[PDB]
Amino acid sequence: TLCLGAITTLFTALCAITQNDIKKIVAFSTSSQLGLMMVTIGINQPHLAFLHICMHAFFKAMLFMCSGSIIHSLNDEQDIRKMGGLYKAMPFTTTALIIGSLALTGMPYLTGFYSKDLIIEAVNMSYTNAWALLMTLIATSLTAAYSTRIIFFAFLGKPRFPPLVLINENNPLLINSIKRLLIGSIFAGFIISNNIPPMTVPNTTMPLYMKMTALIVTIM
Amino acid sequence: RHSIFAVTHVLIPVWIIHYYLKYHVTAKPYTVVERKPRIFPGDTILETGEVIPLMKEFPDQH
Amino acid sequence: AFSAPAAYLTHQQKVLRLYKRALRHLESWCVHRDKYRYFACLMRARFDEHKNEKDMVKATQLLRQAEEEFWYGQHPQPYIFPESPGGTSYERYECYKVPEWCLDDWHPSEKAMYPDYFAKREQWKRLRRESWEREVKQLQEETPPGGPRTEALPPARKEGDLPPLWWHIVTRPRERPM
Amino acid sequence: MLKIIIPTTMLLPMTWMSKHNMIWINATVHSLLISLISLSLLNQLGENSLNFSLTFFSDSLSAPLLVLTTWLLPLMLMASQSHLSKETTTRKKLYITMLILLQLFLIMTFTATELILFYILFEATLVPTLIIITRWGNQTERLNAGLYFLFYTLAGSLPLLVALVYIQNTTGSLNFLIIHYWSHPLSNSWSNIFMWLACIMAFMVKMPLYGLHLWLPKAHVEAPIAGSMVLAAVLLKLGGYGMMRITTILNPLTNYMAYPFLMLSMWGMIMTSSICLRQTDLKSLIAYSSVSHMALVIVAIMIQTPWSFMGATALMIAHGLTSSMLFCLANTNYERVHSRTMILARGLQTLLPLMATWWLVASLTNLALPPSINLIGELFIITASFSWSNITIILMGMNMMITALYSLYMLITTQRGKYTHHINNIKPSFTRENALMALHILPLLLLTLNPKMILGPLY
Amino acid sequence: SFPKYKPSRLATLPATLDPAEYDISPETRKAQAERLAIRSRLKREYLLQYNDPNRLGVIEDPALIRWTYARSANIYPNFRPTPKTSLLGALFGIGPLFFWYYVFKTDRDKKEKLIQEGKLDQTFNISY
Amino acid sequence: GAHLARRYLGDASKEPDPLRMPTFPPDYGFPERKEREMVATQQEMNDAQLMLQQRDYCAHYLIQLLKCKRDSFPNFLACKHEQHDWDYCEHLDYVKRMKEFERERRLLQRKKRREQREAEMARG
Amino acid sequence: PDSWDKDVYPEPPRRTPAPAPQTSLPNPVTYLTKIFDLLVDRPVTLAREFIEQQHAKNRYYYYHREFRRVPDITECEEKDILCMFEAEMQWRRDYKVDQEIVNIIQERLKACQQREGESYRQNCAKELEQFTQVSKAFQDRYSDLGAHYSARKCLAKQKQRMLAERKAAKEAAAA
Amino acid sequence: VHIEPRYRQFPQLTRSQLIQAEFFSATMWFWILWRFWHDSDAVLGHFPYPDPSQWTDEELGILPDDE
Amino acid sequence: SDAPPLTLEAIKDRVLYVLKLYDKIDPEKLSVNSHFMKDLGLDSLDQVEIIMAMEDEFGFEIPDIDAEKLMCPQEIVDYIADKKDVYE
Amino acid sequence: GFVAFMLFMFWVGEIYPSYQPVGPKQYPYNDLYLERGGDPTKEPEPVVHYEI
Amino acid sequence: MNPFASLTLTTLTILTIPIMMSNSNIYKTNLYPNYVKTTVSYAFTLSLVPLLMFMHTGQEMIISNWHWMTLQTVELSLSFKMDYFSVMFIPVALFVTWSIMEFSMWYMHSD
Ligand SMILES: CCCCCCCCCCCCCCCCC[C@@H](O)O[C@H](CO[C@H](O)CCCCCCCCCCCCCCC)COP(=O)(O)OCC[N+](C)(C)C
Ligand SMILES: CCCCCCCC/C=C\CCCCCCCC(=O)O[C@H](COC(=O)CCCCCCC/C=C/CCCCCCCC)COP(=O)(O)OCCN
Ligand SMILES: CCCCCCCCCCCC(=O)SCCNC(=O)CCNC(=O)[C@H](O)C(C)(C)COP(=O)(O)O
Repeated sequence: TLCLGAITTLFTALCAITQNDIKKIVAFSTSSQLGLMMVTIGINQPHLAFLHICMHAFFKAMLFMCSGSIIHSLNDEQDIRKMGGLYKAMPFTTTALIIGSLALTGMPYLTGFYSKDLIIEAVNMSYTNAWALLMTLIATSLTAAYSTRIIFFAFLGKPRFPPLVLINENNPLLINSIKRLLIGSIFAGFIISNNIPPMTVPNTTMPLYMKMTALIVTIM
Repeated sequence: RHSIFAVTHVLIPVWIIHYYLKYHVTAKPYTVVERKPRIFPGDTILETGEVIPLMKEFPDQH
Repeated sequence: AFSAPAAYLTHQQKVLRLYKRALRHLESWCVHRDKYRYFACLMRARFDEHKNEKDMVKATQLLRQAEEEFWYGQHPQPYIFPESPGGTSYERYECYKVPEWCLDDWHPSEKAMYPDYFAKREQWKRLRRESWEREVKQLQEETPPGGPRTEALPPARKEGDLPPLWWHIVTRPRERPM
Repeated sequence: MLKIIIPTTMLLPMTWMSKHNMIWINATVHSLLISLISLSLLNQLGENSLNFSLTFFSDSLSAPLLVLTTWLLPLMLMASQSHLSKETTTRKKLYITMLILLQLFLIMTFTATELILFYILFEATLVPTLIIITRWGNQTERLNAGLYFLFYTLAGSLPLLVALVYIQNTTGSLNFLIIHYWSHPLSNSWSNIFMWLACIMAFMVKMPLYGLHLWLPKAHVEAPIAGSMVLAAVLLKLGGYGMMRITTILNPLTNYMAYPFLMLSMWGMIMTSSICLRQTDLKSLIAYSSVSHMALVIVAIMIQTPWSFMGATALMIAHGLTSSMLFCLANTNYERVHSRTMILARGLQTLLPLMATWWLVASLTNLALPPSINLIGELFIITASFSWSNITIILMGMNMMITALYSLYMLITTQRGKYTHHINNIKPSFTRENALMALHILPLLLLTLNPKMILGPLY
Repeated sequence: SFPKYKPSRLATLPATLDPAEYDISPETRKAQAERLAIRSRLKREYLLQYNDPNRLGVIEDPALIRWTYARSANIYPNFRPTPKTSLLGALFGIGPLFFWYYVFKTDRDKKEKLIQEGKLDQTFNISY
Repeated sequence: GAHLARRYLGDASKEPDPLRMPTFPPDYGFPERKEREMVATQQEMNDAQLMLQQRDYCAHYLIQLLKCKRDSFPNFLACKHEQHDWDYCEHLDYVKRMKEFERERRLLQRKKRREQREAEMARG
Repeated sequence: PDSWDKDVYPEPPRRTPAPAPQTSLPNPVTYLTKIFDLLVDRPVTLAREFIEQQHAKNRYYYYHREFRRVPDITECEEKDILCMFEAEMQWRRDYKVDQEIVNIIQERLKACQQREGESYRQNCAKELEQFTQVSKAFQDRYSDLGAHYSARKCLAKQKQRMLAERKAAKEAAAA
Repeated sequence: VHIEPRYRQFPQLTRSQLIQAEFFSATMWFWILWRFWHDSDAVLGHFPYPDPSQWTDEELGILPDDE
Repeated sequence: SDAPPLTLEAIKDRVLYVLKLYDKIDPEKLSVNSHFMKDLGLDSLDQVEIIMAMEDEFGFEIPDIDAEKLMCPQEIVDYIADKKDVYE
Repeated sequence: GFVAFMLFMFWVGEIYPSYQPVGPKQYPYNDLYLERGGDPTKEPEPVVHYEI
Repeated sequence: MNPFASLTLTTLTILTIPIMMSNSNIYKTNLYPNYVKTTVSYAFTLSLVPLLMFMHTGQEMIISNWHWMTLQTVELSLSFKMDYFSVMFIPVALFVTWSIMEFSMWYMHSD
C-alpha cells in the first residue's frame, strides 16, 4: 500500500505540472492527494488518513468551483493558455482560489496544515521504505509547483481571452457557496483537530530540520 | 405555511423512525448495540452508585 | 464543411494549411501575445523567404522538410477551440438536436398548443412538396451522363425555383437547440 | 396441482370459441389469472416437498419456475399481437394454441414425480417450439434453425431415455422420492462412466454447454419474439432443473467426471462474453450473453454445494426475466426499422426517452448490479467456486468485467450518440410496449425484497 | 535534421509525412479523380432519397448489408481446412482447456492431500 | 540521518540493528538498574478503552487528558495543561529510546574494540 | 426488554458514568436532548400507548409447535421407507435447529465485539471460545455432506470418524 | 445587479465583491498570524531534540574498556 | 444569463473593427465589399492571417476548405451568420 | 524504463529502509500479554524494562 | 430511547424523499433544484447533532434494523455502523454537497 501510494502521488504530481486544461490539473492534484492518503495508510496511520480525507474535501471542492466559475465566465473555456489576468477581474474567485491553493500546499494553521503537516512528519519518523519517503517529499514539492502554475497562468499577467468580455461573478448562489466552503477551508482544520479524541501517539521529539521539511520542500 | 417544510420532511420522518426503533427494532436482542461508555478514575456510576478510585499518586514531575 | 472537397489539394493549398498549422502550434508554444507576435513575424519571414521559387521539385522538397520539422516540433497539447473536433465542447449539444419530422408524431393535444407555428410548418411542407419534382428535373438536366464528378450542387435558375436538395440544409435543428 | 393444469387446458377451447377480435383480451386476462393462482405454490415447507399425488409434486425448486412460466405466457401474448395483426383468425388462434400447449407441457414437466414422465414432457416441449420457429419466423434461415434446434436436443436426449429405462430395471423405480431415499454410490467403472454421460449430456445440450451451443444463436435469432422469450426464459432452465434432479444418483462419480465440463464452462464463459464484444446483430449478442450466464449455472450445479445450488436457482430465475426483457427491447426497435443490425439505429435516447430508461435498467440487471437477484445468484456461485478452488476467481472476475463491457456497449450503441438522419419512421412508444417492459422489470426488483422465495430447496 | 518519426500499427504514418503525397504522376491525379467521381455518384444517390418528401422509412444501405453478411454468413463457405487454420484452431480451442485443467487439478490435488494430512486450518469454515 | 549513512556506507557491523536490539544484557554495564514502573493499572486502561498502542508507560497522562476533554466538552480549548503533560511524558519516553539506541551502539563499538584488540595483543 | 430471554442473549450490567461538568458553558447536547424528548419521544410514546390500548381490547394467542421424538436412521431397516422418511424429517429439523444455535452464538460474538470497543481482543475471549467449540462441533456434524445431504450420509461420516478415532486410540494404547 | 459586456475594456465591478474578497483575504491572514502568535510550537516544535554525543558513559552504562 | 444573442450588425462591426487594426489595410478605403486580392492588394498569407484573426475574434475556427474562399468582409460576415444561426 | 526503474528502486529502498535512531517501543505488562489475545493461564515469560 | 440512532437514521432517510417526489408535480417545475438543495441543507443540519454527541461522550453504535435473509449459518441484515468515521464523514459530505448544489443552480441554469 505504501509503495503504490508513493508511486501514484509522485507520478500524478509530475503529470500535473505540464497540463494546460485547468480541470485536468486539479484532477491530477486529486490523484496525488489520494496517493498521499494511501502512503499514510501504509505507515499504519488510518485515523490520519481519514482526517486528510475530511480536510481535503473542503479545499478541493472549492478549487473545482473556482475553476468552474472561471470557465463559465470565459464562455466555457478550460485552457489556462487563454486565461489572462483575472486577479482584478474576478476578485472573489481569485481570493477563494488563492486560499484553496494555500490550504492545499500545507500553509500553517489552515485546513490542509493540520492534516498534511502530520502525515509528512509521520512518514519522516517511521521505519519506512526510503524510496517511498523520497518520492513523497518530491511529490510535496510538485504540489506547490502545479498550484503555482494554475495561479500564475490563470490570474497573473495580461488577458489572453477573446475580446468580448463576459466576466461576471456577481451571483449570490456562486458567492454564497464559495464563501461557505472558504470558511470551511480556513477553520475546519482547527475545529476538527481540537474537537476529536487523540487516536494516535504524537511525534513530540524530532530534529528541527525534519520538523520543517514539508515547509522547506514547499518553498522550493 | 412558513415552516411546513420542516414538519413534513424532518418531524414526520423522525417520528416514524423513532417509533420504529423504540418499539420494533429494540424488541429483539442485539439489534442496536452501543460500545460501553469510557470509565475514568474518579467517575461515579449512575446505575449502582459505585465510585472508581483515583490513579496512583503521580510522581508529580512539575 | 460547407464546401465540396476536390479530388486533391494543390501545392498552394498545402503550403497555406502548413502555414496555419505552424502558426497555431507556435501560439500554443508561445503563450503570451507579444512573444507570439514576434515569433510569428519570424515564421512569416522564414516562410516568405521561398515565396518566389520556380523549380517545383525544389518547392516540393522544401515543403517536405517543413512538414518534417513541424512533426518533430509540434506541441503535444495544442490549443483547440472548445467546439472544434478535439475541443472540450465539440459535440456537447448533439443530444438536444431533434429532427423536425418528429413534430409530425405529436399528439393533437400537443399541437393544440402552438397553432401558428404548425400553420407555418404546413406552409413549409407545402413548399417542399411543390418544389421537389422541379428540383429533381433540374438535377437530371444539369448532370453529365457519366454521373456527377464532384459533390457541388447547382443553384436555382428559373423565376420561382429553389436550389435542389435544400430541405435538410435549411431545416437544420440548430447549433444551440435548447 | 390440477388446479393449475385444468384452467391451462381450458385456455384452449376458450381461445378457439372466442370472437375474432377478442382472442388476445381473453387469453391475456385468463393467463394472468392462472399466474395469480399458481402464485400460491410458493408456500413451501422446508423438510420435504408438497406431494399433491402420486403423479405431481412441488418443491422449492419447482415453484419459482412454475410461477415464471405462468407469468411469461401473458407477456408473450402481449408481445405477439403487434406483428401478428395481419394474420388470419385461424392462424392467430393456432399461434395462441402453440403457446398454451407449450405452457401446459412445461407446467407438467416441472412437477412430474417420475423421471420417464418428466422425460416425455421434456421432449414434448420441443414440438410447439419447432412449429413456432419454423412457421412464424421471419427469415429463410428459420428452417435451418429449426433443424439445429431439433437434432441437437434429440442427439442428447435419446441416450438419456435408454439410461432411464436401464435404471428402472436395476433400481425398480424412477419415482424421484424413492430415487432420493434409496440412492447408492456409483462405482468407478466404464459402464458407470457411460451411464453418467447418458444421464448428463441431454441437460448439457439444453443449457447449452460451451461447444454444444451452436443451435442457440440460430434458434433464438430466427425465432419470433414469443419464441425467443420462452426459449431463453424457461426452456434453457429445463437443463438446469434436470441436472439438479439427476445428480443425486451420480455421486461420487461427479467428483471427477465433472472436470471437462467445468473447464468448458469457465473458458467458454470467457469466450462467449468476449464474442459479445464483436457482434453486429443485436439479438445474437443477447443469445451469447445467455450462453455465458448458463455456463456459470453449469459450474454451480457441477460443484454440488448448497451455496452453489442456491446461486444457480437464483441466477436461473433472474436471467429468465432479464433475457426476456432484453429480447422484447430489441424487438421494439426491430419493428421500428426492420433490421437487427445494432449500428443502424443510433441515438434512440433522443427520440424514445422512456424506452431508453427501460434499456438502462435491463442493462443494469444484465451486469448484475447489487442488490439485484442476478448478482445474488452470481455471488453465491462465485463464493462456492472459490471454496472449490481459489484460482476460479481469476476467471470469474474476468467474466464480470467482460459482461459489463458488453452490456453498456449495447446500451451506448443503440441509445447514445446522434440519431441516424435518414431513419424518419421512429414513432413514439406504445402503451403496450411500455407495459410489457414494466411487467418484466417490476417483479425482478420486488424479488430483491424476498430473495429466499427463489433461493431453492437448499435455503 | 530532426529525429525521424517511424509509424506502427497502432500509431500510423501521418499524411504530411507520407512520400506518396509528394511524388505525383498523371495516373495518380486521374485515380484521385475517379475516386472523387465514385464518392460523388454515391453521394447523389443517397441525397436523392434523403431529401425525398415522399420517402418514409429506412434508406437501405447495401454496404452495411454486405458487411454484416460477410461477417456472419459468408465465413463458413469460404473456410478451407489448412495447416495454418488447423493449428490455430487446435491451439486456440483446445490448449486453454488443458491448461486450465492442469492448473485446477494441481491446485485441488495439493489441497486434498493437504486436507488428508490434517494441516489446512479449516477452523470457522462451515459455509461452502 | 547520519546513522543511516554510518550503517549503510560505513561498517554495518559497528552499527545497531533496529529490528534486533538490545542484544547486550540490560544489567551489563549498569551495577543496578531500577525497573521501569507503571502508574495506570491494567483495569484502568481497559475501562478507559485507550488503544493497544496508547497503553504505554505514559497512559495515565492520556487518561487525565481524556477525562478533562469529556468533562469540559463545550470548551475544547481547556485541556492544554493535560495535553502538555502527556506530550512531555511521551517526549521523555522517546528520549529514553534514543538513550537506549546510543547505549547499545556504544556498547557494541566497545565490544568490537576490546575483542579484536585483546586478539591483537593475543596474536604476538 | 422482557421479550427475549436474558440467559440466551446476555449482556454485562451496563455501567455508565455520572455527568461531571467542569465548565460553566452550556452543554448543547443536553439542550438538544431535552428538545428531542419533548418534540419526538412524547408524541411517539402517546401513539404507542394508544396502539397498545387497542391491542389490549383484542388479545389472542399463538403457540409453539411441539414435535415428538421419532426413531432415527440408526434403527431403521435397510428398505423400510416409512421409518427412513420420518427419521430423515427429524434429522432435517435437527439440522435447522443446529444452524440456529450457531446463529445465536455468532450473534453473541458480534454484540460482544461491538460492545467492548478497543478492548474486544481481551474482553470477548469467552464468546470466541464458545464460537470455536460450537463451530468445531457443527463442522464435524455437517461439513462435506454436499448438495444432496441425507441422514444416511451423516451416519456414514460419523461411522468413518468413529473408526478413525478407534484406530487412533488402539495404536495409542500400543505406545 | 445587471452587468453588461464591454468589448476590449476591463469589466465593470461591484463594491460588494471587492469588499468580500478583501475581507476574506484579511480574515485568512489574521487567522494565520493569530494562530502563530498563540500556537507557534505547532510549527517550531516544543521540545528540544537531544544530542546523543552529550551523554556520558556513566549514565548510559559503559565500562571503561578494561572489564 | 449568457451572452446576448448575436446580430448581423454586431458581426459586421466586429469584422470591420478587426480589419481596421490590420496595418496592411487602409482604414478609410476599406469597405464591407472590398476584395482582399483585387482591391486591397493582399496575398494568400495575409488571407490566412485574416481568417485566424477572425477565429480569435469570435472564439471558433473556420476549416481550411471553407476559409480559402472568404475573400471579402461580407463573405466572412455571411459565413459567421450562417454558422452561428443568425438571421437578423 | 520508468516502471522498471521505480520497481527496482522500491526494492532497493526495501533493502535499505529509513528509520530513526531509537530502540523499540516498550509496553508495561509483559508487552501487554493479556491485552493482545490474553491466555491468562500459562504464565507468560516476563518482559522487564529498566530506566536509562 | 437514545436519540443518537434515530437521528443518524433520519439524516439518511430524509435524503430519499425528493427521489420519491421525482414523479410528483414539483419535478416538472423549476423549484425542484431548490427543493433538493434545501433537503440536503436540512440533512446536514440534522447530522450535526450526532457529531456533537460523539464529540461529547465518544458515542458509537451499530443498528441492525432489518433482517434480509439467513443462509444456514450466515445472517444478512440491513445494518449501519455509526462509529467515528461515519458520523464525521456524513456532515462533511453533506456540507460539500450543499455548497455544490447551490453552485449547480447557477452553473447549470440553462440546461
Ligand atoms: C464440444 C463439447 C462436447 C462435450 C464434451 C464432454 C466431455 C466428456 C469427456 C469424459 C471425461 C473423462 C471420461 C472417463 C474418465 C477417465 C478417462 C481416461 O482418460 O482416464 C484414464 C483411463 O485410462 C486410459 O486413458 C483409457 C482411456 C483412453 C481411451 C479413450 C479414448 C480417448 C481419446 C479422446 C476421444 C475424444 C472424446 C470426445 C469426442 C467428441 C484413467 O486411467 P485409469 O485410472 O487406469 O482407468 C479409469 C477407468 N477404470 C477405473 C474403469 C478402470
Ligand atoms: C449433443 C450431442 C450429445 C451426444 C451424447 C452422446 C453421449 C451419451 C452417453 C452414452 C450413450 C449410451 C450409453 C448407454 C446408457 C448407459 C446405461 C448403462 O449403464 O449401460 C452400460 C453399458 O454401457 C455401454 O455399453 C455404452 C458404450 C457406448 C455405446 C455407444 C458408443 C457411442 C460413442 C461413445 C462415446 C460417446 C458418448 C459420450 C459423448 C459426449 C457428448 C458429445 C452398462 O450396462 P451393462 O451392459 O449391464 O454392464 C454392466 C457391467 N459393467
Ligand atoms: C511551432 C511548431 C512547428 C513549426 C515548424 C514549421 C516549419 C516551417 C518553416 C518554413 C516553411 C517553408 O519554408 S514553405 C516552402 C514552400 N515553397 C513555395 O511555396 C514556393 C512557391 N510559392 C507558392 O506556391 C505561393 O507563392 C505561396 C507561398 C503558396 C503563397 O501564395 P498566395 O500569395 O497566393 O497566398
